Amino acid sequence: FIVDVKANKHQIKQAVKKLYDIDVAKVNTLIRPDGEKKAYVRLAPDYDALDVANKIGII
Amino acid sequence: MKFNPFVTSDRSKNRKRHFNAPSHIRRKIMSSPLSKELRQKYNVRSMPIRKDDEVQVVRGHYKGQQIGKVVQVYRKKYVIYIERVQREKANGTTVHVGIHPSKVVITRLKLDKDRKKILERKAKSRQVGKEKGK
Amino acid sequence: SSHKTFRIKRFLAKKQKQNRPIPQWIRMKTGNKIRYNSKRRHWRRTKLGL
Amino acid sequence: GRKRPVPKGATYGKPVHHGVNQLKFARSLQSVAEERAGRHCGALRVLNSYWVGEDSTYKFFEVILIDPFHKAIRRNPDTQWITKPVHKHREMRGLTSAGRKSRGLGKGHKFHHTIGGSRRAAWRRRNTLQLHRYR
Amino acid sequence: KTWRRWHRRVNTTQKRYAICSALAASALPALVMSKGHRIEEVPELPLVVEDK
Amino acid sequence: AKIKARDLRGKKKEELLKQLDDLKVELSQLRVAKVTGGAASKLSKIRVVRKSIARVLTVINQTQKENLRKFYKGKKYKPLDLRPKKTRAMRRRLNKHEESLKTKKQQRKERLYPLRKYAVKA
Amino acid sequence: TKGTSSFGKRRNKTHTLCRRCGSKAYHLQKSTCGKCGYPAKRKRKYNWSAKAKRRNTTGTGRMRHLKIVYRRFRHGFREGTTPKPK
Amino acid sequence: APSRNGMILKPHFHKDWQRRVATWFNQPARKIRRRKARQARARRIAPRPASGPLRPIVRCPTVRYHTKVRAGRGFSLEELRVAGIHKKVARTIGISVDPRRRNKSTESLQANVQRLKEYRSKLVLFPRKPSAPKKGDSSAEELKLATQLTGPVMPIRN
RNA sequence: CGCGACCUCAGAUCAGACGUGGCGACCCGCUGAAUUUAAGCAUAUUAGUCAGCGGAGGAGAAGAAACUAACCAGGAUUCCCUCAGUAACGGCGAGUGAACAGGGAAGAGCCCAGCGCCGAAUCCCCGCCCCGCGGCGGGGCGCGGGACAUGUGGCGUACGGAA
RNA sequence: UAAGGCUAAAUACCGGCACGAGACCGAUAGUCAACAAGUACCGUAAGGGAAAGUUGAAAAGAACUUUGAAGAGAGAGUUCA
RNA sequence: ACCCACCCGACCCGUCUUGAAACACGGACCAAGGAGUCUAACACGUGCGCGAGUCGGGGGCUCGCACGAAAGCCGCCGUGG
RNA sequence: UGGAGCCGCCGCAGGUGCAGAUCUUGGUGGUAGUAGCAAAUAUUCAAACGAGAACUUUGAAGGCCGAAGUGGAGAAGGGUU
RNA sequence: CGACUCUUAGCGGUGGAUCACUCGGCUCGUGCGUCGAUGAAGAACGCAGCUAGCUGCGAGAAUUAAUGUGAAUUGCAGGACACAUUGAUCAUCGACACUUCGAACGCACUUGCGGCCCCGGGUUCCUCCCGGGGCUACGCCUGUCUGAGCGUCGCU
Ligand SMILES: [Mg+2]
Ligand SMILES: [Mg+2]
Ligand SMILES: [Mg+2]
Ligand SMILES: [Mg+2]
Ligand SMILES: [Mg+2]
Ligand SMILES: [Mg+2]
Ligand SMILES: [Mg+2]
Ligand SMILES: [Mg+2]
Ligand SMILES: [Mg+2]
Ligand SMILES: [Mg+2]
Ligand SMILES: [Mg+2]
Ligand SMILES: [Mg+2]
Ligand SMILES: [Mg+2]
Ligand SMILES: [Mg+2]
Ligand SMILES: [Mg+2]
Ligand SMILES: [Mg+2]
Ligand SMILES: [Mg+2]
Ligand SMILES: [Mg+2]
Ligand SMILES: [Mg+2]
Ligand SMILES: [Mg+2]
Ligand SMILES: [Mg+2]
Ligand SMILES: [Mg+2]
Ligand SMILES: [Mg+2]
Ligand SMILES: [Mg+2]
Ligand SMILES: [Mg+2]
Ligand SMILES: [Mg+2]
Ligand SMILES: [Mg+2]
Ligand SMILES: [Mg+2]
Ligand SMILES: [Mg+2]
Ligand SMILES: [Mg+2]
Ligand SMILES: [Mg+2]
Ligand SMILES: [Mg+2]
Ligand SMILES: [Mg+2]
Ligand SMILES: [Mg+2]
Ligand SMILES: [Mg+2]
Ligand SMILES: [Mg+2]
Ligand SMILES: [Mg+2]
Ligand SMILES: [Mg+2]
Ligand SMILES: [Mg+2]
Ligand SMILES: [Zn+2]
Repeated sequence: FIVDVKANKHQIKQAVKKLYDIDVAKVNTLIRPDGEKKAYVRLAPDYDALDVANKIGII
Repeated sequence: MKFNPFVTSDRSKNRKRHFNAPSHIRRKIMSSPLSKELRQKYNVRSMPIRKDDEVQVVRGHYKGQQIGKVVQVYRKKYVIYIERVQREKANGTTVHVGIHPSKVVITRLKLDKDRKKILERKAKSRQVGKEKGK
Repeated sequence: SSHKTFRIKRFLAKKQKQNRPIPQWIRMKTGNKIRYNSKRRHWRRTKLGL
Repeated sequence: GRKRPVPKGATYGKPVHHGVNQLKFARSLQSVAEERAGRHCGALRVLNSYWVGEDSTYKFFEVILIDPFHKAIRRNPDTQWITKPVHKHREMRGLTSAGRKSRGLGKGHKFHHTIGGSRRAAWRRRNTLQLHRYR
Repeated sequence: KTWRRWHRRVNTTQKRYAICSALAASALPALVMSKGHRIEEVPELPLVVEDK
Repeated sequence: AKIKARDLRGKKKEELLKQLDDLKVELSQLRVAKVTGGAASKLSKIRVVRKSIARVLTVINQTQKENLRKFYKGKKYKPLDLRPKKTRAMRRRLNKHEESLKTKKQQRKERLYPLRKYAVKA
Repeated sequence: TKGTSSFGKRRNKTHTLCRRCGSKAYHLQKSTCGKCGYPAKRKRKYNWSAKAKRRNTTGTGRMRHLKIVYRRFRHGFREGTTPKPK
Repeated sequence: APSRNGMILKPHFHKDWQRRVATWFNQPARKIRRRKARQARARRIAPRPASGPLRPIVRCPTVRYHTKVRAGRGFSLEELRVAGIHKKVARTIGISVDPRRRNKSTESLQANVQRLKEYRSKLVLFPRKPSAPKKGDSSAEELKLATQLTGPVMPIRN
C-alpha cells in the first residue's frame, strides 16, 4: 500500500483490518523518495493474499 | 461624450476588460441581433446568443441566406459554431468555422422560461423609454 | 548522503517531482505561450538550494 | 549621564565628535523610568510618574499605570480616554508629563523650534521648497 | 522631474485684450473664412439669433 | 446520481454519516481503479465523489455549529469559535454602550445649555 | 594552494534551511539565521537594503488571511447573517 | 567663480532639498474639496449662518495696523455681561465668546455691546419643539425666513 | 501556643481579561555619521540629515497661554500667503537663519487634584427573573462577595467658585 | 499663572485597497520585471539578479505520392499571401 | 549616378599639443543607445500688457470638469510684494 | 517589397540629429579549416547486432593495475546519479 | 575566358535594426484608509482524470455552502444534468472549513520526548497496550484559593 505519511504502523494495521475485514501479522513501512509512505503488510497465515487482492480489485 | 467619471474610455483598460472577461460577462458581450421579423414581434433589438438558436451568418465568406442552427458557443474564443458553416481540413475531416456572434442574425430563438422573461424585461424597459420620450 | 533528516528528504522529493517535462496536451491549450519547461535541473550541473 | 557607547574611545570622525564622557541624554531619568515600567507592563497603560528618592547611584520613581480593559476604568467616562488606542504607549512616544519636557514645547518666544507639532515637524516645514503651480 | 514649471501665468489685462481681439475678428468675414469656416452662405457675420 | 445540499439539510445525523461513509468507500474503489487502468468513465467519478463528500461534510459542520450557537445564544461566556470575529483591533473598541455614557456633569450641560436652531437678518 | 586545490576540501556546511524564513541561511554553530534572525523574536529587516526589503514584504506571498480581510472590509465586516434565501 | 559685477548671492540649496520638494498639483482638487466640505456644513447647519458665529470688532496691535479694525476671536465676558447674555448661553445662539480678552477702553466695549444688541434684534430663534414656548420667535418670522446668511454675519467695515 | 485582625510578600494548568509579531508613505520619541562645501583644514558646513533602535493612528503630533505685545492693543493649536533670505548666528568666511504683527483655510472648547459640603450618597464581581442579545446591555430582585475612609461618587476649577 | 489631564477641524501620505486621467515611455525605452520575474542563475551567507512581446482573419498548422536509416528534400495542397 | 582606363593631385581620422602621417594615445566591422538638462536666485538685452503705479498669489465665488484639475469673476484688487 | 496607417502649412513643446568616449547592449568578420584534440607502455583477429562499426557486445589472443589496487566496502558531499 | 582578388548590381543566406502594433510601465489626481494568540505577515509541504511552471486552494485541498446569474466547461477525454429544474457556468461571498512551521504557546527542533483529564478498541478501571479527543508559553491586570514572615497588633 501507499499510505498517508503521518501514519504509524499501529494505525495502518488498524486501518487495513477495518477496511478489508482482515487480520495483519506485521506492518513494515518505508518512505518513497517521492514523499509517499509505502507499507508492506504481511497478512496472517490463515488468510491468503491473492484472494483479498481479487476482492479489492488489483491483480 | 461620456461624462460619468467612473468609466474609462481608455484603450488599454477597455481592451483588458474585454480579453479578461469572465464567462457570465462574455455571455453579454457575445450577443447578436434578432431578425427584423423577431424585432417587430418582441420589441427587442438583440439577445445573448445560445447553444441552439437558428441563425444566419451576415458578413464574411459564409455570408448567406441559409438558416443554420447554432452548435456551440466558445466563450473563451469569443465565437460560435454553426451547423453548415464548416471547412474541410487537409485530411478530409470537417472543422466548424468560428463566426463572431455580432456578424450573425438570429431568426429563431430557443425559448425556455428564463429567455422568455429576459425578452419580457427588455421589451418593458424599451416601452418605458418610449413613454418617457413621449 | 545516506544519513538524511526527514526535512531534507522531503525537500529532495519535491525537487524530484518538479523536474518532469511539460505534458504535450498543454501545448494545444487556447492561450499557450509555453513550449518547454525551462526550470529543468540536471543533477550533474546546477546544485540544489543546498 | 550617558557615556558614548563606542569601543575604547574611537569615535571615528572629526574632533567635534570625539566626546565620549561628559555628554548627556536627551530624555530625563524620570522619563526613562516611565518607559521601562511601560515596557514591562505592555497591557497596562502609563499615566504619569513621581519621585520617591535618590542615592548617589540610583533614582527611584513611582509610575502610575492603568488597565485599559478593567471595567471600572472602561465604563467610567472621565477615564475612558486612556482605553482608546491612540494612547497606547504614551511613554514611548514622549507624551507623559516627564517625557513631554524633553521635547521642548511651550508657547512663546522661548521656543519657536517645535512651532509645528514638534521639533521634527518645524524643521520639515522650514526646509520644504513649496514649489507652487504658477510660481 | 515633477517640479518642472508646467503652469504658466498671464496678466489679466492681456488675457482680456486677447479675448477682445478674438471677438473682434469673429466679425470680419475675411478672417473667419481664412480660418477655414465655410461661411459663404451665412446671412450676417456677427450672426445673432432669437432666444427660443 | 447527484448529491445536493438541498435535501441533506433536513436529514438525520446518523443518515448523513452513513452516506458520507458510503461515498468514501466509493472513492477508494475509484482510486484503486485509477491505478489499474480502470476506465475514463470511472476516472470522472473520482472528482464527483470528492465534491459530494465535501457537500456532506460541509452540511454536517453547518448543522453542528448552528446547533452550538443555538445552545450559547443567551450565555455570557461562549466559545471563541462562536464569538464574533471582526478584526483584532475592532474587538477592543469600546462597548457600544460604554461610548454612550455621559458624565453627570456633561448631562447637566446638555440639559441647561442645549444648541438652539436659529437664523439671522429678521 | 590557496585556490583550486583548497576548493577541494569544502566538505562541510555552515548554513542550513532556516525554519522561519525558509532560506538556506541558518547558521548551525551560531544557531541563528542571518536573513530573518530566526531565534530572535522580531524579523530582521534593514533600511539600507531596500531591494532586500521588497523581496519579502506583505504582498509577496499568499496573504491568505489578509486578502480575505480586504474583501470582508469592502462590503462592511458583516458577520453571522446570510443573504435572503429562495 | 564670480564674473564682473553681480549680486554676491547665497542660495540655500546645500541640503537634500529634492527629497523635500512640495509640489502643488493638489491645489485645484484641494480647493474643490474645501468648497464641497463648506457646502456640506452649510446644509447641515440648516438656517444658521454658514459663516459661523458672530464675532467681535477688534483693533489691531502695533503702530502699523493700529488704524485698522478686524474681526476678533470672540466677545469678552464684560461685553456679554453688559448686553445681558449669559456666557454659557451665548455660544448656543451663535455668539463667539473668548474669555481671554481684557477690556481696557470704554470705547471698544460699548461698540462691541452695540454689536450684540444688534445681533439679538435681527436673530430668529427657532423654538425647541414646533409647539412654541417663550423666547422663540413668531411663526411669521420663521416661514418668511429659515434662510442662511451668505458671507460673514454682520460684516465689519473699517 | 494557639486562635484572630491587618501589613508586606509568595505559589496556582485557580475565574475572567489584556500585551507579545507584522506593516511602515505619512506621524511621535530617542540615537546620529561621513562623503561634501570652505578651492588645504581642525570650528563651521553637510545635519539633528542617511544608517541604527523604539511606539502609533487613519491620520499622528500639537492645543485652550506661566502667550504676544508695548498698540486706541491682540487672544488655544494646526495649515497657506506674507513677514524674509530679514533680526540674528558664523575661522562675521564658507555659509546658515527664525519669530510677532497683517491677510486667509478651519474654528470648540473642556475635565481633575486641591479647598469644602453631602450617613461612601461610589465602583467591581457573583447568583435568580423579564426584555435585549454577530459592537455583553437595560430593568428588577438577593444579609451574596469584594474594592473603598492611606478617600470612591455629586456639586466645583481661576472665565472665579461655594453657601 | 507654571511643576496634572482630555479635545474634532483645515494638515500629511513614493505603503495598502479601489478608481480616474496624461502635450510621458513604446520592448536596448518604460518599473529589475508587457512573457511561468524578484523567476532562471550565481554566491557559504549578507546579498546579487538577467534575457525573453508579434504566424494568420481563421489552424485552414501542409492529407496524399515519392527519395532517404533519418534529419532533410521534390511534387501535391491550405491561404490574398 | 554603376564599372573601367589614363594624366595630375593626393600620408588616417579623432585628440591633447609651440609642433601629429607620426616610432604620441583611442579606433577590427555594423546596428541601436549615448553627453550642456531641469528647478531656484540674480544680472543685462529683447517682445507684450498696464503706468505712479503695477501685480497675483494665497484664498474665495461660479460645476457632476467630457474637454477643466482649465476658463471666468472677486469693496478680497490689495493683507502683502 | 510591404500590408495599416501617414503627411503639408501656421503656432506650441522637447528625453531632438553621432565616428570616436580602452563608451553601453546585440550581432559579424579577418585571423582559420589555423592553434590545437601529445602526461600515466597496447593493442590485434573473428563473429553478432545493426541503414551504418576504428570506438557497442560476445568469443579468442596480447597487455596493464599488481592487494599503500585501476579490487571489494563505508564517512562527508551529491540527490535519483 | 581560365583560379584568386577587388568593385557594382540581381537573387539567396546570416543577423534581427527599422516601421507598425501594446491585457506593461511611469507620472498626476480622487475616494476609502482594513493585519495579528479567535494564531498575522512570511515560510513549508501538499491538493487536478491526464498538470511540470505560473496562478487558485488546504486532507471538504483547481475548492464546499449560500446568493445573483441562466447554459456551458472546452487541449482531450469523460461525464453529468431533463438548462419547464436551487439550475451548467461564471461572479459575488454573509455560512462552513482552513495540513505544518512562524509572535509561535507542554519541552525540544531530531520531527525527538513528554505530563495531566475524558472517550472507543484494550480492559471488563488491570494497569498496561493501541487509537481518538481536550488541556499543559511568558508577561501583566481584577478577583479567587492556599500559604509565608523574631513585619505591626489583639484575645487567650
Ligand atoms: Mg560537479
Ligand atoms: Mg565639523
Ligand atoms: Mg525643566
Ligand atoms: Mg466631577
Ligand atoms: Mg471661514
Ligand atoms: Mg507593535
Ligand atoms: Mg575641502
Ligand atoms: Mg577641491
Ligand atoms: Mg582634502
Ligand atoms: Mg546643525
Ligand atoms: Mg533613518
Ligand atoms: Mg491626537
Ligand atoms: Mg496646560
Ligand atoms: Mg501665533
Ligand atoms: Mg522682500
Ligand atoms: Mg543648520
Ligand atoms: Mg474629592
Ligand atoms: Mg494630548
Ligand atoms: Mg525586448
Ligand atoms: Mg528585445
Ligand atoms: Mg526592459
Ligand atoms: Mg525592436
Ligand atoms: Mg529582442
Ligand atoms: Mg519578429
Ligand atoms: Mg519585432
Ligand atoms: Mg505579403
Ligand atoms: Mg592628427
Ligand atoms: Mg617618429
Ligand atoms: Mg594619454
Ligand atoms: Mg587600439
Ligand atoms: Mg543613434
Ligand atoms: Mg526687461
Ligand atoms: Mg494586420
Ligand atoms: Mg519626450
Ligand atoms: Mg556608432
Ligand atoms: Mg592541425
Ligand atoms: Mg609498472
Ligand atoms: Mg562498488
Ligand atoms: Mg573503490
Ligand atoms: Zn531565517
